[PDB]
Amino acid sequence: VLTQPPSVSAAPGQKVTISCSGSSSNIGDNYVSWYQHLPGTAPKLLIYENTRRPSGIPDRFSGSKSGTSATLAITGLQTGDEADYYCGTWDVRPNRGAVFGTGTKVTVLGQPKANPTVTLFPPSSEELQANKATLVCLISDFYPGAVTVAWKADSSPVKAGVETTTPSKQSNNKYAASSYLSLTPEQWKSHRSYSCQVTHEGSTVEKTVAPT
Amino acid sequence: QAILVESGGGVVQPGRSLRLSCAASQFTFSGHGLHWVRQAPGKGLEWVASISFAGTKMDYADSVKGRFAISRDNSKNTLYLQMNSLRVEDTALYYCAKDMREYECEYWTPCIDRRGVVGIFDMWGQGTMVTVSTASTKGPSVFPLAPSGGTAALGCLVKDYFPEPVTVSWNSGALTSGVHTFPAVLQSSGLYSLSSVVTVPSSSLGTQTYICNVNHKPSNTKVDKRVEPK
Repeated sequence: VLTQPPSVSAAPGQKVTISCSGSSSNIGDNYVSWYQHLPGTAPKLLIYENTRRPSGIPDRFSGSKSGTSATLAITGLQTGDEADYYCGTWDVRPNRGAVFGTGTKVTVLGQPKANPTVTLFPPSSEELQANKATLVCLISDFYPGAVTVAWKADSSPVKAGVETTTPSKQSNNKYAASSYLSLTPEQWKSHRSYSCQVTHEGSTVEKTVAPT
Repeated sequence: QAILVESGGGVVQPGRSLRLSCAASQFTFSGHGLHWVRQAPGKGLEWVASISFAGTKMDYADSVKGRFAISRDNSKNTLYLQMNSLRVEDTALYYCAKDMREYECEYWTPCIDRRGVVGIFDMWGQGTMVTVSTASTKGPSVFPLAPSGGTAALGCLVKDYFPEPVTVSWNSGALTSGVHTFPAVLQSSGLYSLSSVVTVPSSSLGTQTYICNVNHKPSNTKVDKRVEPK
């Protein structure tokens, strides 16, 4: 098990570092590779044998290792570096295969922060008539593309029946996201208020709805 | 230079079998070991199996042990993954990957050189998607998301369809400004849902018609739902 932090961010031109910490069985006497992965494309080898690069990956990427904790470093950060990065080791020594990091999403802060606009739709009459109830929280026009959502029913936190999407880029290059709360018509009717709370860059925007 | 192209992916029920194939090109296939790796939706890479250049050593993750079998056919420069007794948790995008080290057979009687893989995935394919679910093909129910400076948001909820994908347009594609169609979520029910939203002039409401055009090829359905202020 190779553990990495979930995310790292920096402005263009700056340097970031991603650490891969592991035990002494996997890492310790085995080499470490690094892989870049852009969502719509094939994963790509960045580094192998701790520090070696398979060119033409530029020297802006560099790897190191500290006994049992590998580190990828990226200098001169550019837009095209936005991807998921994974470390990986091969321990068929013997009979145990490869392991991958968890791993880490790299964000490049290429525009000023934008606060999210929150739109919460209650269940439509047409949906209740179909014996279902779904609250839809739509979030738009925010940057960077990372948010957490918290739902409440009569001021009490709700986790059950919750589904959320990972922020997607709008046509204006800001991000949007969506979250759903699935209830039965009885549940929807048996509470006085429901709320969708979006946290973006340490600040919260909240919308509430209620039956009529 | 090197090229790897996976095929054989689709939607299947748990307990059934499915064979994936990977067509390798533009490198000496017989000289390299190869790997399968998978990524479940919204998660990290997970190694599934490996095979040495001579096909003599086979390694598997314990999660697929006894269920999956990796093999190769140098005559066809093809790598295989036989997946039996499939489980919902096997749902993922499966990538074919070449191993960096090149070998020449040194032991014969055909080659059964035992030199294993180094484990550096130096070339990857785009992958093939495998979806294991108990659900059956089902078109969406489309529910309106009604509105109510000088702007209002409205949309449509496309709910309980299977499998992906659905496509969404507004007013037969004449409305393309401010439209955003979100990625799908997978409910515990095993059915997908998504939403599409558009922001329009609040002034035009009650006079301007907005239609959500939903298409789901797998169930051969076209839905045109009206979204009004109510």
